[PDB]
Amino acid sequence: IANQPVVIDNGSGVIKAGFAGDQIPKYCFPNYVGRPKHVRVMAGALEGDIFIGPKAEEHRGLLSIRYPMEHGIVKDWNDMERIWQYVYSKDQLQTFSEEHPVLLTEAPLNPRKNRERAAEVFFETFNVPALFISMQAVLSLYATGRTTGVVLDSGDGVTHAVPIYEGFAMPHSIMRIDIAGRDVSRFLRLYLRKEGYDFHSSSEFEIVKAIKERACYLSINPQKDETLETEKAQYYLPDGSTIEIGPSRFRAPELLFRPDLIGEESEGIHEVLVFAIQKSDMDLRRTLFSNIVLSGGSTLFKGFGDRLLSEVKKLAPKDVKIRISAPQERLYSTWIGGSILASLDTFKKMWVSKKEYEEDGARSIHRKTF
Amino acid sequence: DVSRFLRLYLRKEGYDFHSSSEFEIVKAIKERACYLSINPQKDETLETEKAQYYLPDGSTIEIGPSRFRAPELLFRPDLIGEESEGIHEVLVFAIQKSDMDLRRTLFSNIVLSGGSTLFKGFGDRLLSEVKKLAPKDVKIRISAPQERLYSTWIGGSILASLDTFKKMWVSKKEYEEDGARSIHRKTF
Amino acid sequence: SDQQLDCALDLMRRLPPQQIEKNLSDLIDLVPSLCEDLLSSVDQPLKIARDKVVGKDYLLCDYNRDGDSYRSPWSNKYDPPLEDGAMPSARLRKLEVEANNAFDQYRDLYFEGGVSSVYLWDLDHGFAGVILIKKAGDGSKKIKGCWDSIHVVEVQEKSSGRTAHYKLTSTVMLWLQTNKSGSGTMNLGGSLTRQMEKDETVSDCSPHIANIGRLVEDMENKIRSTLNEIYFGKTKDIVNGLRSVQTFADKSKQEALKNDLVEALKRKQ
Amino acid sequence: KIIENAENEYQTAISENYQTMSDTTFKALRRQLPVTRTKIDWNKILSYKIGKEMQNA
Ligand SMILES: Nc1ncnc2c1ncn2[C@@H]1O[C@H](COP(=O)(O)OP(=O)(O)O)[C@@H](O)[C@H]1O
Repeated sequence: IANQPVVIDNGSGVIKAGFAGDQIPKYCFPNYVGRPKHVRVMAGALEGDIFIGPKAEEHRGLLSIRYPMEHGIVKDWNDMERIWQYVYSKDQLQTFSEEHPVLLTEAPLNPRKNRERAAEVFFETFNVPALFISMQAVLSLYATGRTTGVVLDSGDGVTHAVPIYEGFAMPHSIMRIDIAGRDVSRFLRLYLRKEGYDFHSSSEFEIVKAIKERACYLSINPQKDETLETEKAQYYLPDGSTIEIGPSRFRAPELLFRPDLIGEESEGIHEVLVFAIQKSDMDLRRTLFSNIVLSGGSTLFKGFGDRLLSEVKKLAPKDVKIRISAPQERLYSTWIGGSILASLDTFKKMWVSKKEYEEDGARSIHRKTF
Repeated sequence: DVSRFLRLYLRKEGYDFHSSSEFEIVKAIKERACYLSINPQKDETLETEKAQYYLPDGSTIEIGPSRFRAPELLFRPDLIGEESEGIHEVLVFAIQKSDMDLRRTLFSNIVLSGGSTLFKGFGDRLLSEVKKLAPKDVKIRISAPQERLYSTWIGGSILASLDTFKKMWVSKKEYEEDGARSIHRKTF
Repeated sequence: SDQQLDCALDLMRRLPPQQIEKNLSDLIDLVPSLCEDLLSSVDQPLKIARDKVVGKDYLLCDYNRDGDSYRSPWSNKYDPPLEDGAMPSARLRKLEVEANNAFDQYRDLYFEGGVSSVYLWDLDHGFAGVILIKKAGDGSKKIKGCWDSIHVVEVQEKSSGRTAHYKLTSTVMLWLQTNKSGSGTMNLGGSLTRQMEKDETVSDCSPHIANIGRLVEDMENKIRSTLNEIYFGKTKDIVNGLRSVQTFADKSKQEALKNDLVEALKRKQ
Repeated sequence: KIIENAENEYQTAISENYQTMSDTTFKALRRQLPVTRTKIDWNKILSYKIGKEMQNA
């Protein structure tokens, strides 16, 4: 069909949607469904029990927040289907799903049953012409314009590192860990409660995320800043009330390098990057250390690169060149790559048509998916 | 919160206790007359006897359905409007957070404490609620000591009696030297 | 015979790790002149002895051995008995037994059973020692395994500043057997050796045992992760390299589409 | 076809054993953390060992 393919980046934090060829995602909204907790008494009050995107952000206080996706895995499908209906609605893209093909960008090492169930939605519920699922890491390098390189994509839901050689992703060298941005936000809330600031409500947890995003830096030396008495840095809440954040600024983000803080038996983000390179063949290890690409929202912490670069050099072999490159638009890397892939004529052969799905079934996605 | 939550029902029934001195009578009423219904809706639908309570002055108040509707807050925080988990969810959720090897032992060894556990039928209501939230085919043994209120103090008496206690506490001299650090070092 | 010693050590690396005791004995009988070098150089499984004085099982090292007799760290006695009196100090006996108590709780938490023995000897600069940890899999349980670890530590105590230099060498030897009906009888052996050097602050708040304790567990964690991820991963990759379940004909179809993409990417420049 | 099925199940079972060993046998010999899911506090153990022996008796 002549119609441009729609790129849908189903992220845990924010979903990035737009047409192939577009330089930036036109339609980016938070990935959760807000339902009103308060009772409607007056006539002429706000209509609907479902609010998505800017309508939910404006009247957030009325709503109870519930994210359908956890660690990049759709927990509630009923809500996820309604969000994709919102992606096509008059507020977002405003187009028929039957007219435009779809390009999905999922995390690596996900269950097969999820892709199978996701495919059912776009072929049965939506009569989509063709669906192709692609890796986030491979597209991230396509956006950067590099064929060989390591993509350390620390998202809100999941953190993974994929070493990719001349476009190809080595499936044995992929390392994936559940600990991500949302776990640091939970850890900050726990530490602020010990300081004596309570944020019990799901709406108030969004303020805790806003506090982290605005005022949170990663210390170069953790034990130095941990021991030293910290300046009580005040933050102004939406209502007007002032809270002293103080040491919680740098102690919260440490979770990424020390997973035992929350109590998870996993490797640190700096260990994941180095191990992923070391698993690769001797010839490529020096090039993978030379070409390191940062991605994901959880790398946006102040002084993240300085701390990570120090840890990589300590874990990495002696006399190895460690060059870590950060694109300014870290968040948009996955989507931009998808737009580039979708614009190619080779993409027509790559995706699975509706007719092909009906004949073979789930097999058609597994055969043609990379 | 149960005493303040009961006060809300007494005012709606037509019994006012505005004063801080009067709230202590509501607290005494709460401790005296409150039952945890095994089936909430069944006792809500049935017409109560409206049992009378004698106030200090001599006046009688008819508590009625407010008796068992007030203490429900512990199991349903939605009633006061706080978006928290119920007391029965806290117990099961706290065990489910622990490692697989201990969960079975933790379900086997459950100890009830605190003053708000003294409500009549707390054990039978909690056990039923735990069954709904708990995993299938798990044995649940909830142990409630007769001296629930004094369990924390009696523990302190035993710990203090142990010779190790001489090493455990912080001396006045150690506090003067290290300061706030002293109690943080020999506590944590 | 220096060339035979190299050949003997190089062979032992390739021979099965369970047959090291029998295979080492044969090499010693062929070249008995290099018996001391072969025994010292080649890593051997840890022997266990029962101390009848304290009633505790202790692991045997080279340091506690005075001639033929081995010293038990709990009793501080040589079996068979000797009157040499090689105990370096009385303060060492207090620190050594306290150290054993520290790593006795450690093994009960992490390993849950087994044996741990801490041997300290004093030196002119600062005390050194070895920490032996051994954990055996349950016989009745289908799963069979054997954990061996040797943590050699040398502490160089500075005159002023109280910032001793901690030199740790760790040699781990792991046996694994999986008797799953699906696979058959899988046996995956391995051995790793690493070294770490740090300069921790020594005090009443931060004693020698606390400074060493953190370094010992940190090395075990790195080795545990590296073995399970890097070495056990590479092993799986080679097995999948030998045979494929998917037909190559079907693989070449996907490769042709991937190759066509790569050409279309290099094309559009 | 009998060879194909038997060798496919054998290779599949070896792949399953790698995941199984990480979760069972390998962790069973040495845990990543104690049952408490915390790192050992060496300063606390030196004083606590004495306190816990009398408090747990
Ligand atoms: N400036 C910032 N500093 C620190 N963390 C940030 C910042 N901006 C966003 N984040 C974190 O990153 C998350 C966004 O992750 P995102 O890039 O949307 O992941 P995904 O790959 O799942 O789409 C936010 O929810 C927040 O936790």
